[PDB]
Amino acid sequence: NPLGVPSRMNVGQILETHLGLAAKGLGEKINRMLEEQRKVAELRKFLHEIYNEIGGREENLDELGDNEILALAKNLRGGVPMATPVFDGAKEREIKAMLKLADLPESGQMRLFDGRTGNQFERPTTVGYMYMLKLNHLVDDKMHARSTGSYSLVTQQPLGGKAQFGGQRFGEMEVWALEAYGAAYTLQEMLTVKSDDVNGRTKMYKNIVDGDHRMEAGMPESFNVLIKEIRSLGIDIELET
Amino acid sequence: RVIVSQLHRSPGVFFDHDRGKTHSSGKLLYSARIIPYRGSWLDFEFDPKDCVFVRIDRRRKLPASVLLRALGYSTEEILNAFYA
Amino acid sequence: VDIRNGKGIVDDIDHLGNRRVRCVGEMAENQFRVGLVRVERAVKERLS
Amino acid sequence: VSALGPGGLTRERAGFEVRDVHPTHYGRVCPIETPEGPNIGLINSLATYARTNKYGFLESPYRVVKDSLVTDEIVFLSAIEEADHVIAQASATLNEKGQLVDELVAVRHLNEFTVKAPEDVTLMDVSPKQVVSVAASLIPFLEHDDANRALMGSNMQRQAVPTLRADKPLVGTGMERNVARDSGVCVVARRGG
Amino acid sequence: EFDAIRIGLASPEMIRSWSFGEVKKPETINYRTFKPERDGLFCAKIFGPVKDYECLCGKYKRLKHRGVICEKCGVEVALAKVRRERMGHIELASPVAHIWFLKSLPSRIGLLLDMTLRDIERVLYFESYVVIDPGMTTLEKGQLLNDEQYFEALEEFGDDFDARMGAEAVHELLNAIDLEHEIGRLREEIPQTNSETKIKKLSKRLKLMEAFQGSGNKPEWMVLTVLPVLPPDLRPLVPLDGGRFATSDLNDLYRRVINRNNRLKRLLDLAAPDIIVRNEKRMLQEAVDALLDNGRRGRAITGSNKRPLKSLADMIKGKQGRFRQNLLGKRVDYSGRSVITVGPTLRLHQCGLPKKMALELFKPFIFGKLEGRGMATTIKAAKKMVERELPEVWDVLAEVIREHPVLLNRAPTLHRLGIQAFEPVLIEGKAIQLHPLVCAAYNADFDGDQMAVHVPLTLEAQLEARALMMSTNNILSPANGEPIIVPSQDVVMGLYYMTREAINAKGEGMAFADLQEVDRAYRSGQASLHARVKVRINEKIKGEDGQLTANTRIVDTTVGRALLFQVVPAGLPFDVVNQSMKKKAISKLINHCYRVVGLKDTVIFADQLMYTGFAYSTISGVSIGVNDFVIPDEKARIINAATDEVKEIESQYASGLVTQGEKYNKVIDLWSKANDEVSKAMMANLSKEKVVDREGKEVDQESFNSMYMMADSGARGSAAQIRQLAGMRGLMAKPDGSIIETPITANFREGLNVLQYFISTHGARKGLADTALKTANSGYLTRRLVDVAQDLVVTEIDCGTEHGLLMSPHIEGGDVVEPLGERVLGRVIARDVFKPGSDEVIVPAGTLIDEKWVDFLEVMSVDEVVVRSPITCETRHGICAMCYGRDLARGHRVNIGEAVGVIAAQSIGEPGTQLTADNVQVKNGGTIRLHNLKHVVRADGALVAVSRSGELAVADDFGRERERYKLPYGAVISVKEGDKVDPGAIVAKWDPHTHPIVTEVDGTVAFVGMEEGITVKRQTDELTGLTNIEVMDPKDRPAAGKDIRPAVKLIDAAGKDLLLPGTDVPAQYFLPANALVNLTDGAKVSIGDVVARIPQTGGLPRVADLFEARRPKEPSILAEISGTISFGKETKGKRRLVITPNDGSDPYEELIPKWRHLNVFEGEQVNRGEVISDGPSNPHDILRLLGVSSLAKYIVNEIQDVYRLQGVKINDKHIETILRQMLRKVEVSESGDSSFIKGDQVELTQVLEENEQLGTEDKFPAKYERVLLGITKASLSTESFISAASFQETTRVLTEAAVTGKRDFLRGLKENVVVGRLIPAGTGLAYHSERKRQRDLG
Amino acid sequence: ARVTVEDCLDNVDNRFELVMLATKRARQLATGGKEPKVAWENDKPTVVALREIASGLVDENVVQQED
DNA sequence: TACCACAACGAGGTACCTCTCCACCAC
DNA sequence: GTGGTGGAGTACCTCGTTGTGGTA
RNA sequence: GUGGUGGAGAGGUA
Ligand SMILES: [Mg+2]
Repeated sequence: NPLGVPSRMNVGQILETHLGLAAKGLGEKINRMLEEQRKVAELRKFLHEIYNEIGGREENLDELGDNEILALAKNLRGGVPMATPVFDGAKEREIKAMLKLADLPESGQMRLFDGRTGNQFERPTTVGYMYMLKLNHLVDDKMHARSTGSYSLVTQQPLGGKAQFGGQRFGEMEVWALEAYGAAYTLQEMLTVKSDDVNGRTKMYKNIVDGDHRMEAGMPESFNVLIKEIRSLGIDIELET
Repeated sequence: RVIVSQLHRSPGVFFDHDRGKTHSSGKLLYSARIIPYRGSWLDFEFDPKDCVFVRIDRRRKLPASVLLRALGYSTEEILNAFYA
Repeated sequence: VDIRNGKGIVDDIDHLGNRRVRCVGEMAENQFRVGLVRVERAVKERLS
Repeated sequence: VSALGPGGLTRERAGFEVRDVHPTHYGRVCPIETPEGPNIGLINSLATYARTNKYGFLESPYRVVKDSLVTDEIVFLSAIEEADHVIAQASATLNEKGQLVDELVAVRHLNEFTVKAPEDVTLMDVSPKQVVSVAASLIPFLEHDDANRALMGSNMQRQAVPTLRADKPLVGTGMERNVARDSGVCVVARRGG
Repeated sequence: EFDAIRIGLASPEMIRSWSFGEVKKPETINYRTFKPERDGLFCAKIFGPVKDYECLCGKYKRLKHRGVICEKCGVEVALAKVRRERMGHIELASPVAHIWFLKSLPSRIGLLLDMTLRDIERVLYFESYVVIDPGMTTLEKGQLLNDEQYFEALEEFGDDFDARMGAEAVHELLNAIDLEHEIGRLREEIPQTNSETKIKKLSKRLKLMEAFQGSGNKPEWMVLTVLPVLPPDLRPLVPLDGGRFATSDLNDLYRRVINRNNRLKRLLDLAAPDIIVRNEKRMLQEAVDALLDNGRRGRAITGSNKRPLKSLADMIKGKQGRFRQNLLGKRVDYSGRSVITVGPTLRLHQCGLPKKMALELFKPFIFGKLEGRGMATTIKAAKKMVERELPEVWDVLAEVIREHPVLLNRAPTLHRLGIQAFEPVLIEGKAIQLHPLVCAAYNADFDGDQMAVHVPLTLEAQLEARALMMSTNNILSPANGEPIIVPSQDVVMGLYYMTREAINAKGEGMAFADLQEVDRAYRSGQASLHARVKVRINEKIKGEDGQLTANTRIVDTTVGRALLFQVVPAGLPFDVVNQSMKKKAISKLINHCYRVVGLKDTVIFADQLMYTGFAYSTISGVSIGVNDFVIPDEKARIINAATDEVKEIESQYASGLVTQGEKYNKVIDLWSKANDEVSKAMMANLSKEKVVDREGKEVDQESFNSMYMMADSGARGSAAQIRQLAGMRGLMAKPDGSIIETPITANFREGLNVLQYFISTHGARKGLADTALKTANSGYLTRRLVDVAQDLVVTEIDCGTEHGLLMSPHIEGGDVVEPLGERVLGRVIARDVFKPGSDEVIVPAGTLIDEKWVDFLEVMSVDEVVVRSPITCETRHGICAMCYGRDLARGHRVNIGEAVGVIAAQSIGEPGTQLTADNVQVKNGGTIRLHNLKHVVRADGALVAVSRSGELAVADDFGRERERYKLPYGAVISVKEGDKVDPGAIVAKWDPHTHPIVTEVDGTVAFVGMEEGITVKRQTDELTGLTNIEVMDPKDRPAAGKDIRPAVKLIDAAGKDLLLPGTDVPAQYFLPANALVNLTDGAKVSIGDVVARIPQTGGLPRVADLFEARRPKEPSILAEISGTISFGKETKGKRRLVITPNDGSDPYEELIPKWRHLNVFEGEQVNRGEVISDGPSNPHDILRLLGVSSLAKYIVNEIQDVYRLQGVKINDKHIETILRQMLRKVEVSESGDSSFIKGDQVELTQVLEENEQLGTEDKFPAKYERVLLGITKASLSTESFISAASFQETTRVLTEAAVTGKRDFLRGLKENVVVGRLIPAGTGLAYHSERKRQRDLG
Repeated sequence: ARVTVEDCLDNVDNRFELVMLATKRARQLATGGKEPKVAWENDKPTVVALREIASGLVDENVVQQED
């Protein structure tokens, strides 16, 4: 999405894409003179032309033609690896000169063709080769899902780990968001019978498999746990019935 | 496993004059801290009413005169050495 | 008293000079020293 | 290089001073490679040319420059000793004999940034990359990306996954050879043969 | 059922009633013998059976008798779960003091015993005795003494003087308290002394005694003789693989205390030495302390682990500190999560769903359906097919999914839109497909966000989701009626690109009979997407309700807009799409369509519009390349000019002519000006960067640079970001906040030097570091807000009160900040609305203001209206539906049962993350009007206004004040009231620069006491800069001149004594130091002469400070009562300026210490509401003096200033609702039915006053003062203790409940939450209503 | 069609009681004690109940009498 | 005797994922 | 394995209330 | 007629 560029002010994507397009163009080009069975002299002189252009320095004529240049061309056929330092790196005009050397459109943009309608997009677009990575955040270890399972012995509530087949915690902000809606039956349901009701979970299982959704309310055991510990704190707790 | 290099405060003396609302006034040329590589940290507080308080790391504010006397300097010899 | 009286300037903890980076050797030696003093007090209690 | 742990500030004593970059971090601690989140700035990374001192402080490399000529000698300097010297940026006009031809050259006298005259400079940096981290040195065109995106780019670079058949990046920073050798994953010739 | 949860103290008798045993063995289950031990921490004799329905020897394995207790197997056979309810006690060798009632900030026992906690701490550790039954002896009950004194007292007295030591002494004190006698003595003593502190202490003593007596609580229960034990299941020890066991901390604490109790008993029965026995008593006291709580005194530690032991208070606090995870968090079954994925082929009401998550979640539904239709007979077969996933199971899975709404929420839910319901659609994958329009509400980008899913089970819950939580239902933000399901970046880009115009494009100027013709031409490719064309169109207009008028009209438009209009529903004019269609325009169009056409058609339009925007953004080849960033050619010249100028300035500074500080400001000003010039030039270059030829002459037009559409369309980016991208980046700021004196001349396309990157790193790290702390602060603030306002719910339908808030457009400054109509939208009126000519009822009564009504008000010249507010709506326990305006998420009025408090709190707290003078110069041409102006015309008619209160309003030709200005004291104004003043005129020519002392009287004054050196000094400046006499300072004066104060006796020109109106004394104001008396003594001064001249944050912290109403360090010193002011007596150090009101002279006027500068002028009008000395504005004194509505207005304006600074828009309804929650309590002055002074709910006061009116006496009615409470303070002072218990201070609030014996009727939201009952609000309102009906009525 | 949860919400002007009556109607459907006076379009009891109330053919009197 | 410096208590964001690692003694 | 259990090493936030012993 | 997770530490994601 090009729209992600202007907000997050990182132009490196665009410059990298242009330079990678140039690199792939050069790789394809040398691939074609390699397929054209060009003599080593043509390859050597073209490579020197590449390496005399702007920066760094060439070292050819110290490499044996048939061995070193041919091995280098065979390796480079997939695209010339550019080396740009962090701040002593490639200038824009250098990329432009390389692009025009790569016989690619100067502005680094071309009009593309839609792959379904076949209609050319009216404005030329930026294409090129960008070094894309894949992070250790695959969904295969992210997709957890729980219907029912073991619960904590103290409070009969689902455990919290995808490893433990746990259920997400409806945090205190979530309940605020629920009560912001007038939805209270679902709030009471998720609070009592979906979690922390020994005599409610079994019976709503019965109801669901019977196709009824009645959901007798019940009384959470976590609250009675609080009651028991407060009583153990030497504080009299009771309900007026 | 790898051990990550810890970046910490180098032991020694450090002088602070950070302005704070503690004095409820303009500013105070605040205390100084001596930090040992191992041991207790001595702090030399500066009272808002132009006074110097000295305390151990886990001790309440005490006047520097106590430390000066404990060091053996006379109540007048220390004054003659420091104030004049 | 010089700093309070205007002579000199206060220190700045921002300077990386006022900070220092340890390395595995330093804390290894520190742990070794701690274990050493424990063994030493044990020996002194025994080898008395 | 981290600041937590024993004898170190906890995440509940964050404040701002420890979590902020200062001019003294130049060339010693990478100012942009640090995890975004609860521990930001607390846990940083050393510069590419970072160097602990005999006393455990950080030293950074610089080339001593004579008023005109840039002497090829190289010295490692700590933050406290950088006070007197006026340090010039590693990139500047040169007369092809070591003479800085620029009239007003950007410098830092006492950790403040301004321009100065070549007759006034005393030290000038080794490489521009001596400021950023190793991961920070690996992003091409880093000069064209904002600091936040640089930080995130380094962070995700830290979390890449080796593919089935790795392919060298067509665009690189030249540091890939150095880091590849320095990591032990590559079989290296102990003796020539 | 049940109700009315109670709180009380533990009576050892009823403790034993609770207990099922007396645990005597500290050890627990035997590892070697897998069994618990008799009298152990898990003894079956006490707690119950290990395995259900079994006895110790297994004598009764049968399940027939479920209650019998076997003979050899004494522990009764019973159900296994009973181990959770059964509790036991420990019999202590000695009574021990409870820590909470001792270590809470007010020491309960010390308060009951009327002396400090130092003494009880001494006695609790057997350090000092205390006299018991002093009788007729020199000793007294309160006396405490040491060992030598104890022996001497025993020798001299012998008997009738019993000295005790320890917690048992405290216990013997407690039952010897004579609560009735003590309460009577305290009541008698309370009025005897008029000292404030002592009467406060006596009041607290009386409060405690009354609470104990009414509660029936016995204070002797405070020091417990026995204590309960936690049931074993709640303190379980779990073993791990390899023979490892993991025991809870409570078990260790119990083992410790039991060990120490056994030690006590066995050393006691042999009469151990007294020192040893008291030492053991002390360690047992410390051990039980450490058990019942930790960290308060000793900070007990576990073995070989630095983590402190987690005592009971840590359990009652729950996880996450005080926000009880088990009680409120409560992880929920039938839940899952995954990463998001944008589904553009999704209708708004539907969302994607992975197959496996669907089959896992709905598994019981699958089982039910499979058994029903018959392919499942046993459930084992059903599990077999679901695990193998036959093609059959997909059919039933799709069927159950078909009409079952699913519930979705993101991780940080900041408002109810953070969690929404959808109708799931099965997809093949592992990611959750999401509707792109809803991402804005969720604030969820697809950069890796994980999205949590839930499913509602009951028909009730599914209907609640579909009818109330469906994404279609919630379109407008609850914070403000602005829509929230709005086109985001890409669809906005597509729409904006479609709605452009090219000067010379293919097919321009040719006409179309219908939109379909336009589509046919464009899809054929023979017509440009954007070319000026004509087309006759069929627009259906709803100008009059009930008849949708259709008309055809030929219109000059572009092709793209014509194509777009086919999507628009049939209730809007086509002209609403003929413009460029930017993001704000799109938002306005959506909001307009919703209020006009409806909701179903509105969402249809939204989906169609998204589809079109996506499609034509895909068609558009919009892309970003390095050539798009255009650097203006003039940038180099501007930079060179700036460099030359700064080099010249640096040379000037080096020469020494320029100082460093001035140079820094000059160079930063130069750089800022250069940056602004560069940005302006580059923006002008980019915007108009388009030259095209239209049949001959070349012309210019709007740019089509891709980044230019990205900026201008508002899809993504900002002008500041363009400035950094294609322009010089400006100044960066040092960590100290100082701007670096050297800027970044380069942009991002140019690349940056290492130094410039280093400084940008300073800035970026500043922002990133501040981000996390801002989020934490916002979270704390919103939690406090939702907790303080959770209970408030729309309960009544119409209070009918005729009080409102006189509410006007935000005019601050010379420009209109907020239009009046926008402020009043969605509200209801509080009185008649009148034409500028009176008696013309425009809007009669509390009629809801709508779009028609706001347009009507705009049609008239309405400027000020009074609207009903929740600060009004005196209804008890709730809020009426009128005084709260229209619902925000609904175009309709609110409905009874809507938790507006929670909605308000979420709305106010959601945007927390986004946070962080001489004369009067008229702006425009308008009629001049004066407001609150009190001044007498000068000799020449200058009309200098020494009055502090006064403002200038420039009324428009219509009559409304387009701008207002505040007139300072001593302001000379060209008074032409009603005469239109040209724009930019300086009508008033104030120039204080000093505190001028006006002279409303005339004549030759007599500066008496003006001693040259002792009171005054004729000190003249250089070059004859002044011919005056400067008054001598009270300290710099002579010893006798220190008391000498100059006094200009008011004499006329001939010698006639002049006196101020109202009060007989002359206007002979004293001439203090630093005054300027340039008028010659004895010179006749005209009216208004200046006698003496005396020369004179933001973000989350600011809003939090406002919501706590904290007192600033030096608040503005305000007037008490209007009248004649006086001068302050600096001799005492506090300026005592007495007030002499003309109607009645009330001398009471406090003395302001001179440490703070006071700008008040003596002998002036006091102006009760006005300010005496400047400073920040305190809230409480506005409440107690200025009133309520004034305070609400000030608070609302102060908060909305901060919010409008960041551009975030919020309706004032929410802040006003919070304000209502603040002011729920009132303080009484003279009750006649309650305590003299008490902060009690205004509902209580209203009920008591109403009862007493038609009651015992008319004089029993109470006079009370309204009191303001901060949110954290107010929430802790709720009637229901449970809510405060779950908020903070759980120890403190629990102790208050215990000592007060509080009973909580669960009549709030959070209480019904924690107990698991239905919400009192929402759909549970009917259930609560019927419950109250059946309970109260029999 | 779909649930007319907007227009029907205006008729009762509550959007809560609507849910209440809807729940009772859907329970009547599930228990089989009544017939859908709206012709089924192959969907579950909740949505047919919403259609029944939206079309205005069932209300508190109708629900009580059918009970 | 009403301010006042000083000390202590009490708060300081949600949700999720990964890893390792868990009282000593002692006849 | 089954009873039995006490201190040298550590101190490095940041407000905001709230209660307290000191002085004017 | 029966169904199996505490705490700490570190790192990471949004
Ligand atoms: Mg994200």
